[PDB]
Amino acid sequence: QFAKPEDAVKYRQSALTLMASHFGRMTPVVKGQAPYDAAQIKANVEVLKTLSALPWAAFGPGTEGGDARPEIWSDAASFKQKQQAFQDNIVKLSAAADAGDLDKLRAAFGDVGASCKACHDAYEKK
Amino acid sequence: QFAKPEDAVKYRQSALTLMASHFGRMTPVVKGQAPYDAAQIKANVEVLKTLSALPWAAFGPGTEGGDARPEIWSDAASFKQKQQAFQDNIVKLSAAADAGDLDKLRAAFGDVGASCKACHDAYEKK
Ligand code: HEC
Ligand code: HEC
Repeated sequence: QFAKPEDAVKYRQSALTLMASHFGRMTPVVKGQAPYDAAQIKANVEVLKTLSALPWAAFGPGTEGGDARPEIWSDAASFKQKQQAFQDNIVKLSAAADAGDLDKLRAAFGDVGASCKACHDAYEKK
Repeated sequence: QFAKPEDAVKYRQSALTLMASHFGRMTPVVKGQAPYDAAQIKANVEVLKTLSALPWAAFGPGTEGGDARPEIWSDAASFKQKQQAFQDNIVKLSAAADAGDLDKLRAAFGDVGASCKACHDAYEKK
């Protein structure tokens, strides 16, 4: 869906920005600094689930650029392992949200955050 | 969810960028230049539906900036009419996609596009 590589870059950056806001806005809730409304969090995690699937297809062949380390295309299977582990971690977060359990949410949120950081450390340029 | 107004601006711009890619990538299909796969379009419209709901809450009080004309906050009810007409037009697009009908999709796509342009002309800075 991208006319030029720059268009894929701008898409993925926007998806990651949004996806990120939907993750990070839950931090006060997971810390107990804001109240826990199970329905509010369930709805937000549903948005995060949809967003979380979007970036990867905008790292297609020929889409090099932004802060994407070149190692993303040359090691495709591995990049794919990091992405699929992250979304599996998002499935767990959904399960915790859908069940309405703050303890399970906290644990699942932590796991997701670790997956974000793992991909960051390997595949995002300094 | 925004620490500073600039954070709301960056969110809404990213949401509009994404939302826009998901709309515009269907243009070749609606024109017949690309093939029509009903399931592909149904799935894409579902993503568009989710995205289409996201920008508006990032035009909250105190979030002035970007290319948002000042007229967005001083005329709140009206801004709201433009937003709600656009999402009603997105409901119709979903119905056309979910039914699997290229003629209804084309008409509904046109209606959505007109709603984008209407808000643009009134509320987006040159
Ligand atoms: C690899 C499988 C990733 C996972 C999982 C997550 N992110 Fe990431 N992110 C990744 C790359 C390769 C990049 C660079 C993209 C580019 O082309 O520039 C990024 C970037 C971000 C950004 C910055 C986006 C921008 O506006 O330029 C943010 C805010 C970000 N990533 C956040 C983030 C979060 C919160 C994640 C888990 C919820 C996460 N990312 C996962 C690669 C990967
Ligand atoms: C008002 C109810 C709007 C509707 C409906 C749509 N858009 Fe719009 N858009 C609107 C504003 C006020 C702005 C400016 C936001 C800012 O603070 O800068 C925009 C901006 C865009 C952009 C640019 C985003 C960027 O990266 O800076 C795009 C690509 C865009 N809008 C596209 C678009 C499409 C395709 C729409 C219908 C599917 C649509 N917008 C509707 C206001 C409104």
